[PDB]
Amino acid sequence: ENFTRILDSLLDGYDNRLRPGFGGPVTEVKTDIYVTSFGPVSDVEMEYTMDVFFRQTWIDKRLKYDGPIEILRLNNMMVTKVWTPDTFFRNGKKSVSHNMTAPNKLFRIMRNGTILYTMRLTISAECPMRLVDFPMDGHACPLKFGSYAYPKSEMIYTWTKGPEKSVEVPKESSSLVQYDLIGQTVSSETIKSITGEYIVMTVYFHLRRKMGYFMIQTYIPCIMTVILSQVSFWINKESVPARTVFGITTVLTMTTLSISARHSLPKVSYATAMDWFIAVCFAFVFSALIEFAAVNYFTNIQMEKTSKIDKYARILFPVTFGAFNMVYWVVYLSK
Amino acid sequence: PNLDGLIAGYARNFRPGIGGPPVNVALALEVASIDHISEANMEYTMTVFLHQSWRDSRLSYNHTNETLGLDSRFVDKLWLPDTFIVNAKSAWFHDVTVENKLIRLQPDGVILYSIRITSTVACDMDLAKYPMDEQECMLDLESYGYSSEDIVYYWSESQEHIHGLDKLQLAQFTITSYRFTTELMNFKSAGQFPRLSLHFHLRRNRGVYIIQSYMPSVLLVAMSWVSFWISQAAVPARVSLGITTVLTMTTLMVSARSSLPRASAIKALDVYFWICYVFVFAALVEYAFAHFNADADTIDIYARAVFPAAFAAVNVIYWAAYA
Amino acid sequence: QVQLVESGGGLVQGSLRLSCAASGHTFNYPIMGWFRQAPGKEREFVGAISWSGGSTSYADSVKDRFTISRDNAKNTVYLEMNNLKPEDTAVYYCAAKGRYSGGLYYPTNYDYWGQGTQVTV
Amino acid sequence: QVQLVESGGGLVQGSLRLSCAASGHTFNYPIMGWFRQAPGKEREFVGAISWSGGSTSYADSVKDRFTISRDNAKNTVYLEMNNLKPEDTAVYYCAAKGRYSGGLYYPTNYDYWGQGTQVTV
Amino acid sequence: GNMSFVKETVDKLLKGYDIRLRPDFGGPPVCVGMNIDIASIDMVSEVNMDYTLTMYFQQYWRDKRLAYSGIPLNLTLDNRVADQLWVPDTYFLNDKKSFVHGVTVKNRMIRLHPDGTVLYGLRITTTAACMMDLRRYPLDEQNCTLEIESYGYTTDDIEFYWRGGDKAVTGVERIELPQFSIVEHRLVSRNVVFATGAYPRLSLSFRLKRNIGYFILQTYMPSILITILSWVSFWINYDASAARVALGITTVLTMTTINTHLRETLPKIPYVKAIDMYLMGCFVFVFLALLEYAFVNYIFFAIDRWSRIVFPFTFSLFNLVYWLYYV
Amino acid sequence: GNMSFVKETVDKLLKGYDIRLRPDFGGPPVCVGMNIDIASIDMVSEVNMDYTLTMYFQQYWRDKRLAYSGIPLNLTLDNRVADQLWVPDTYFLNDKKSFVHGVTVKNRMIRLHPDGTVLYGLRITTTAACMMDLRRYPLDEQNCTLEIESYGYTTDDIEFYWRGGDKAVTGVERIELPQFSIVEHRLVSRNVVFATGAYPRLSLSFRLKRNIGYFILQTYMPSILITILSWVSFWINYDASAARVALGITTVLTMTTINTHLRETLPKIPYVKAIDMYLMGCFVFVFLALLEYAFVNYIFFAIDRWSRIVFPFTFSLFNLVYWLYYV
Amino acid sequence: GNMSFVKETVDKLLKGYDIRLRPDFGGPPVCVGMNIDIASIDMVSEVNMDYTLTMYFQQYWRDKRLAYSGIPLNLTLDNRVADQLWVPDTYFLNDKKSFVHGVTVKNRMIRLHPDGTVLYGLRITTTAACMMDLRRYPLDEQNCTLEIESYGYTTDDIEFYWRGGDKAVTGVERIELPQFSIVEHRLVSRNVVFATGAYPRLSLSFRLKRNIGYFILQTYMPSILITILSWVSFWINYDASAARVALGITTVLTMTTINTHLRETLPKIPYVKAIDMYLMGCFVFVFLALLEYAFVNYIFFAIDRWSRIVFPFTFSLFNLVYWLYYV
Ligand SMILES: *[C@@H]1O[C@H](CO)[C@@H](O[C@@H]2O[C@H](CO)[C@@H](O[C@@H]3O[C@H](CO[C@H]4O[C@H](CO)[C@@H](O)[C@H](O)[C@@H]4O)[C@@H](O)[C@H](O[C@H]4O[C@H](CO)[C@@H](O)[C@H](O)[C@@H]4O)[C@@H]3O)[C@H](O)[C@H]2NC(C)=O)[C@H](O)[C@H]1NC(C)=O
Ligand SMILES: *[C@@H]1O[C@H](CO)[C@@H](O[C@@H]2O[C@H](CO)[C@@H](O[C@@H]3O[C@H](CO[C@H]4O[C@H](CO)[C@@H](O)[C@H](O)[C@@H]4O)[C@@H](O)[C@H](O[C@H]4O[C@H](CO)[C@@H](O)[C@H](O)[C@@H]4O)[C@@H]3O)[C@H](O)[C@H]2NC(C)=O)[C@H](O)[C@H]1NC(C)=O
Ligand SMILES: *[C@@H]1O[C@H](CO)[C@@H](O)[C@H](O)[C@H]1NC(C)=O
Ligand SMILES: *[C@@H]1O[C@H](CO)[C@@H](O)[C@H](O)[C@H]1NC(C)=O
Ligand SMILES: *[C@@H]1O[C@H](CO)[C@@H](O)[C@H](O)[C@H]1NC(C)=O
Repeated sequence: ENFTRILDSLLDGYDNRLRPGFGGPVTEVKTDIYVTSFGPVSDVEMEYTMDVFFRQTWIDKRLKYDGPIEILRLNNMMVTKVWTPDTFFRNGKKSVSHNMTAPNKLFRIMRNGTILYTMRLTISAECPMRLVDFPMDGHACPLKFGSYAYPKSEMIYTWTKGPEKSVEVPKESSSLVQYDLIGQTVSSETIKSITGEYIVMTVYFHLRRKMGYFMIQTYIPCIMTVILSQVSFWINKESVPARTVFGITTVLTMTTLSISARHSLPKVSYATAMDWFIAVCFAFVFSALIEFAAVNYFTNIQMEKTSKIDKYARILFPVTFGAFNMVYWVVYLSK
Repeated sequence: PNLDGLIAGYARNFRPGIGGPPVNVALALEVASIDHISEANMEYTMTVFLHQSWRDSRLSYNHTNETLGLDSRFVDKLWLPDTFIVNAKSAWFHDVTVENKLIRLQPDGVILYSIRITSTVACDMDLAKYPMDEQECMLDLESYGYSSEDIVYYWSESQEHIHGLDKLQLAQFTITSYRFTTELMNFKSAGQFPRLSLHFHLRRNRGVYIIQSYMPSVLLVAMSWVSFWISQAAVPARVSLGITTVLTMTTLMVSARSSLPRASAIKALDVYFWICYVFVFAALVEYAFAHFNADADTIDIYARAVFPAAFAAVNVIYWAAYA
Repeated sequence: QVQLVESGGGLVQGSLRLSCAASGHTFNYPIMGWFRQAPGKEREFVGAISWSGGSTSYADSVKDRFTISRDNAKNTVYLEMNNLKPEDTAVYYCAAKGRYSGGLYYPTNYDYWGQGTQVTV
Repeated sequence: QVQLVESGGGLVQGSLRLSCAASGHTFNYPIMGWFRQAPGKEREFVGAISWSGGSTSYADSVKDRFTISRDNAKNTVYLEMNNLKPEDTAVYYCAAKGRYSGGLYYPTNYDYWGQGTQVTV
Repeated sequence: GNMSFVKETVDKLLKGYDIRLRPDFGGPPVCVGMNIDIASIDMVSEVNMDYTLTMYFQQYWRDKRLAYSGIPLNLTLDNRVADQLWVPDTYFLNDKKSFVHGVTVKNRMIRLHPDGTVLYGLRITTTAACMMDLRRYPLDEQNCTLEIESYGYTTDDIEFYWRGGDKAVTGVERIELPQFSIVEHRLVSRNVVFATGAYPRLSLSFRLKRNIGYFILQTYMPSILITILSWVSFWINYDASAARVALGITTVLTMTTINTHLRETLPKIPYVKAIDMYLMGCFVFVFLALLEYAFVNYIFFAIDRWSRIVFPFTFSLFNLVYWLYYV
Repeated sequence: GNMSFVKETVDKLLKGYDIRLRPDFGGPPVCVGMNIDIASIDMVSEVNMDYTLTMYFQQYWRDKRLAYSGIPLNLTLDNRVADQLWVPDTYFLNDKKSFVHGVTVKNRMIRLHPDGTVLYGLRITTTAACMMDLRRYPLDEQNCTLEIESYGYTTDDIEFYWRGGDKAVTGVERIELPQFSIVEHRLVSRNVVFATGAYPRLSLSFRLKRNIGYFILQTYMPSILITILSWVSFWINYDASAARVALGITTVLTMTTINTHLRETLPKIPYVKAIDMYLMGCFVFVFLALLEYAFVNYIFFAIDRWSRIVFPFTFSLFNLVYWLYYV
Repeated sequence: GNMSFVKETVDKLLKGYDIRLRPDFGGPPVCVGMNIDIASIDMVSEVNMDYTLTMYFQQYWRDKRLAYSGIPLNLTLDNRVADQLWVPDTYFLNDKKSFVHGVTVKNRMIRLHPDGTVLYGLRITTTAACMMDLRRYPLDEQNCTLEIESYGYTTDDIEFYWRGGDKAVTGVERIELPQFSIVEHRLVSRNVVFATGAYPRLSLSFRLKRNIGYFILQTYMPSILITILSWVSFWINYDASAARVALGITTVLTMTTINTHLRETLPKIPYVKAIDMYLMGCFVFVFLALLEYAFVNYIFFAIDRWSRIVFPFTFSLFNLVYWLYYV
């Protein structure tokens, strides 16, 4: 019982319901986060998933021991017998602590009393988004955590390393599909509530969306549909049934594309950048049918006592649509 | 020390003053967020910081005049009110990293108990004016087993300040008003149970979402009007234009209620589709009437003016009814 | 509310075909059972058939002798009593079982009892 | 219900191709195994192949000597016995294993045994 | 009032109490009274053939081991005391998935009475099976039951009854299903025999009547409008081959999309429903309208006038027969 | 009747009882008898290749440590006693997700007998894997099994048998799957060898026969009607280019939408099913009908009359061969 | 055989046993051997970039505190003893969601050996991440791994090895994925360094080869048939404006619906896949066929004959280049 005696002595006369230095100096907890996998970001639900190695480090003089070995790497369930910080994620709507084959907890007692306590968590945190520039937009999903019960006068949170090395996000850890993690910034803030005043640590992940999927899923079919409608201008005016079908089908196709674009996209009051592109493309498609109707209406008057409108439409429509594309892309890609 | 002494001899199964007057429990709510508001399921998900305050003379301590900040471990030792959400389809606690519970034990015996809970709450929604409709949802809180003779609830004075409903930002709804109500006349079969209810009114945002809903229907009506300027000689041209506007309108009506599989009620959106369907169907009948009599050009001339005017007139009536 | 009328019993020395015609709310009562009560003895399970699927079960005594099946058009079940024996001398009854009404074998689980053809051999 | 007929054994001094032709409910028995029983000795695992996928496994003795594969058209498995040795002198049997019937290596897990070609070298 | 006195009394009640033994073990069965207060029926699923019920489930019985004297009150105890008491082993035989609500505490009540009567209440949400007869769908009436039984105790040991008879179940007026009206509820009591013995059973059933209105609007009306659309062809000149063939195709194909879509909302039943019969009738009308033109086209290279009267007249007859048979 | 006497007897049974040791530890294996009472098969999923079963699962064995004298009754005990007893480590080797029902209590039974026989019952819902051969779908017959095994005890320590032989499984008549009929069930017993040793196995299998009716209505009939529709073209004048080309396109494209939709309801199997073969035949017919017009158009700027007979005749032959091969 | 003797021995083993301390605490690392028996791979998801594995996971180590004498048997103990023993803190670093099966008991085994070797077995279902390279989809080959690591013990305290080397993982032949074949599996062992120290790692990987057959039938063949359909236009008279324009539109629009549908089955990747390249080629062909008519129409108010040869020839070339590059 060389080490069993030591552990029993440490736990003897130890109350896990009282923080270290209870009633005296503030308990300082050093926290660092290692992101194992930054999970997919759900635009519709405005949430993101993330798996981290949440490490906490504090000093508890009640667990000071003298012995040969410097670090006591103990079992994961030694945690329940000792005091641990009550850290919760304020913006985390759902979180799971893994339990596969063992509770994924690390517990080490250093000789001088320093405690290293880490756990593996899967965090689903709310991420408010402004989709005005969608899909050519970017978001900063935060992660706020702090003490649920102990106020700032009893416990404070500090980054273990510097404000740059505390959060580690390897490139391989990025599981994003349509987003790119440009960088991460951390900060510490203080909030006030009726229960008390608490220190809040915030981690911001800057995500830049990749528009490659939306370019081919929505923009390319919309552009080609507008080009398809303009083909009817070159068709002779005598082929009334042929040009009529051209306008009808292109209008129906734009209706399907407009619905499909907003299918996965969450419903918001404001108009996204892609909404403007579809609306303008719909106007060109609809105006193409109106042009043929004008051609047919006027040629009947001429017939009742090789068309100028067709000649104008063959040139004006491609130029105006081409001009719109130059204006549309430059405005949004510059932001 | 004295913390163990308070637990020593403490009776967990009994409320403070079991045979005496009922325990007053102050109740406060801090709505963190409201999300997943679904009309099809008639439910919404809400995360709140629920605070409960009551006095327990068994835990009164006089060794120090400082409040004791305790963690969730001490929660299981003490008696707690059996407050439950009446209209909660499902609810659960946040236990990461630990259980989000705190106990503040004042020397006089006042206990502060706060928990962070996420609950899916049923909310019956009237879709008569959908989508130009406003819905009222409620959050009912009540003691499950203790009647008015044992536990009496009341909103705390701080509830007016830390409700947090103003800071909420919803994707599709706007919280126009909120109200905290107390009902002492629940009178269940077991007995009389005080009930605290939070009423908030949600107004659906009117914008591109509404425009997109009515955009294809209005355009299809305009598509049928194109056939009027088309000559009656081109029979396949006008017939093809007439049928496509009717069939696509039929598909829209089917797809409109597909998003709400069990919404058997009448929605204002459904009414608008029927109005659109009548006009697009009449346009095809208008050509058929003109084509049958041409075995007249005046019919098209009237149609070029009557249909745009009639559709404008019915829209004014339609939009005036739903405001 | 089910009504059961059975016929085709009588006296023989041989193959026989008892029939059992159902009418009414047969959906709530998906199982039809054949019982038989000898004079003095308790009412005894013979076999049962599901209306939907024809999942069949027999008592050992009549296993590989009697055969039950049905036709949903007429709402009729028949006990084809082949290879008869002087032990097979009883009032044969038809009965309907509710969906959640317990084990096949137990006549108290059954609600709607036919009249009961006496058969002697 | 599977039938297995094996052929192409015989006596040689060398490359050989045993074949194993299956017929019947092969879906329920996705794995075919090759065993061999020397005189006196216990029946011994040689290798096994999944019908679907061709996931293969070999005993050490024959690893990088024998090669198994199949063709689903004919429902045939073949043991290509290259680089033969006087240790490789046994009645080679073919057998089928059920989906949930246990480890590949154990002949008692197998249900449908071919006749067994004697091979001596 | 004296909490030490009440604590002493309750401690004495639970001293040497054996949770393993039912009240009156080895004696006459314990009579357990049951009453239900319905909170909601959240969902009814044809595809899964089940429904979701929320209720307050209460059990009444006498346990003479818990009788106490000298306190003229009913003791409401913290719900955690339930873990130290015997309770019946009641289960729902036709349930698929159920749970006791757990926020902010387990939705459970224990009330003791001086004579040893125990009142045990639970708030339960259950998804329970309900086999539906969809032959008349959507003009159908369904019977959905909840079967309540003792799991392990036979009628030698436990007995159930509806406490209050026909008033044992409250809150039926609260049920607000858009697609159904509750016509009736009934309470039944019987014994059910299994190989392991005879068990007490209580059954609660409801009669559900489907509201037609949604289906008129969603499926019936589009099909009627497509069928009428098909008739427009007969007023078009027979030389307008493209126009008249287009009408035939579009109506025929629209009726196929409506049919296939509908049956994807429902379970894969092998029989024909009422709605299937209607759609098949409508399909035949619109298909014959196109075939009528093929016949006209066939001989021209009269029939239309005869079609203008016979088709609307036949469709009216078809609808009359259909809606009389099923309504 | 004397509850203190029964309490004493049971307390004595459990005094010094070691849950860690099986009955007859170190001796001959304990024989465990099994009986299943099937409650329902809720779902069968082709896409997930699994099915969901609800059953009452009972285990019978003798534990001489629990033998009691002087009480001529079988003791039904509260289900919580199960936590103080040894029970077999039975599991379902091909299960995907299972749970014991928990409302209002854990659906569990313990009945002791004077000779030390323990009856242990559970109500279980299991989703279990079932690999399906869809080559003949939807004219297919499937074999779905439930494999029951001891997890850690070898046949040196535990043995399984079907208690009652062929009557060990009841309630097969209760299974009501709309899309399937249960043709047969079988009970098997064998030993299964792994690297860790030989383990006892019990297997319950069912033969499921798919009901064709839904598929006739949902896929077969629309495809037949589209193919017939394609033939209308041959009765239309060859100058009606728009009309006849429209018929060709619409039927061809409708057959593509039907095909692609169908296979989205099914797993991503790499082989051709029976239904795929039918749809491919129907596609070829309607495609050739359009190509027939292209040929007519090609030479006019006879064939139709030959098409009016050969196409319906070939489609009848095609259907005859198909339905004979597969039915 | 003597159960009191075995009970005494085991009680002595666990008397004063400290679960908090690993075997040989403070000394050389404990060597833990690991074997896997694969039961199934249930699902592979491109959208979620993960797969679901079921396996029997076994751990082998020596704990000298559990050594026992005078019993020449291996003791199989009830799985509940695991809660009184030290076990390794093994976890799956790339798992998303995992559980130990719990019916009818926790699927867990403990076998002790006289020398103090502990055999600890678990039946686990894990959903594990697998980042896929979909650039060649659906002609792609994927590498999916399972990373096994010690959570809290460094290589100073614990060491892992594959017990049996290349035979440590069994059951690869059982994997039956319709859409994939398992080409190969590999076993790796290494140490991984983090800020908290160096940790032992074991890695199991599989090479998955997608079966083309489903994709040929579902996407490739419809696109080929639409492209061929587009060519019919060139055999139609140039005066048939409605007919030829209809062919152009319908084929172009069908190719858009096929494209957009396909990419809704897959994750929102920003790069072009192999299947995207094919569909884009097919789109260009059918679009040019319609534009060809616009050109013919443009000048008539020759080209068709040149189109009848050049278009099929170019499509054959396109297919040849494509299928050579990717197969
Ligand atoms: C949905 O469908 C279910 C069936 O699946 C219906 O449930 C049936 O309901 C009827 C009543 O409407 C039940 O009939 C009654 O059964 C009672 C129980 O009898 C059993 O137990 C007693 C001992 O307690 C035995 O003696 C007896 O043989 C039975 O084994 C009877 O006590 C009732 O009798 C009373 O009413 C009848 C008239 O109906 C009188 O003649 C009697 O004198 C007496 O007053 C009655 O017979 C039937 O048992 C239920 N079936 C099942 C399987 O539970 C639901 O009603 C239905 N729901 C709706 C809304 O329609
Ligand atoms: C679905 O598919 C499964 C297979 O995947 C089928 O299961 C098979 O069922 C058959 C019976 O129909 C089983 O065959 C029988 O196996 C028994 C077990 O034998 C093993 O164990 C004994 C020791 O206990 C060993 O001696 C023996 O070598 C085996 O290792 C045998 O005892 C049976 O023999 C009896 O019947 C045969 C005739 O069939 C007689 O000749 C014998 O004398 C004796 O009376 C029999 O051979 C087979 O093992 C099962 N396979 C698996 C993998 O379990 C299902 O039946 C099928 N479901 C449906 C509905 O078709
Ligand atoms: C106690 O509760 C009652 C009823 O809600 C309320 O009227 C009263 O003001 C409360 N007392 C205090 C001190 O808050
Ligand atoms: C309360 O009961 C206890 C225990 O019987 C007794 O000692 C005490 O005197 C009582 N107090 C009062 C005020 O009745
Ligand atoms: C079994 O072991 C116990 C304890 O050592 C001993 O008292 C008893 O005599 C033994 N019995 C036999 C039959 O060996």
